[PDB]
Amino acid sequence: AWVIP
Amino acid sequence: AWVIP
Amino acid sequence: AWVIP
Amino acid sequence: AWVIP
Amino acid sequence: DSCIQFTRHASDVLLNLNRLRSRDILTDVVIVVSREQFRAHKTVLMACSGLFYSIFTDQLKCNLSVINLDPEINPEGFCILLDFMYTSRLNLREGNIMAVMATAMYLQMEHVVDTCRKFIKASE
Amino acid sequence: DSCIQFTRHASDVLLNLNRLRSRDILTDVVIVVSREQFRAHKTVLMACSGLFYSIFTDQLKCNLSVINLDPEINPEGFCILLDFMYTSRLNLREGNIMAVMATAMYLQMEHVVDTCRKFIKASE
Repeated sequence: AWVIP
Repeated sequence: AWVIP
Repeated sequence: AWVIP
Repeated sequence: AWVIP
Repeated sequence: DSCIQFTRHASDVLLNLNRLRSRDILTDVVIVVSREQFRAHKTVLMACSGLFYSIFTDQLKCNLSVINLDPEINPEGFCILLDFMYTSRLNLREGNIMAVMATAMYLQMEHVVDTCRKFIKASE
Repeated sequence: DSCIQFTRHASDVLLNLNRLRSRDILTDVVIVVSREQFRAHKTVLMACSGLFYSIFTDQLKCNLSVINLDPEINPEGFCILLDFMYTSRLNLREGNIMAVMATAMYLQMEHVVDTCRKFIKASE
């Protein structure tokens, strides 16, 4: 996997 | 990715 | 390194 | 540990 | 550019965040899963889960100190995923894979859903 | 035991924490260094620095939203160390090593002090 915007 | 720690 | 107690 | 990224 | 990197930094940070959670230091949210409570840090939850990222970027939900999850969510499934968030290790077993997968789908943790699908397909 | 590990987990968590800092999401402290302000997350500071760990485990200082550092501290030195806390990369150069080392000694980040001493001794 999870990558934040 | 997935590995054996 | 830094490791918390 | 320290390495070249 | 001229940067050097401390290899163990990110894992040391994660281990220290888990020690803070374990000692209840600066935890700022209680996650309730079918009457069981789990204390955590909102920033760590946001950094691991698409669902928690959407909850804590909401202008109203960001202020809540208690978040209730769907009561059909398995607390052992949640606990396995919370332990993964704080340590990088996923205790995935034959007896919990279906619950872990359903919980990871709910929490929007695609990398966990992906490994669950691979382990299920290898068994079939 | 039967755990699997997601290799990139800790670095993905760190990258996401840095994106939260960059977007000013859930930052809960302002560090003031000779009239310059740096927003951050207390949990990340505690997880990297012995000084911040001692400040935010204090029953009174844990409640402060503003922490002033000694005005002789170099803000570029502090910024390099804050960037290291959030990314694992230390922008160590000939022009900043003395300031970075003094700041790391103050922040109680022994691994950074150690690499600074090694780079200085290699130059002498």
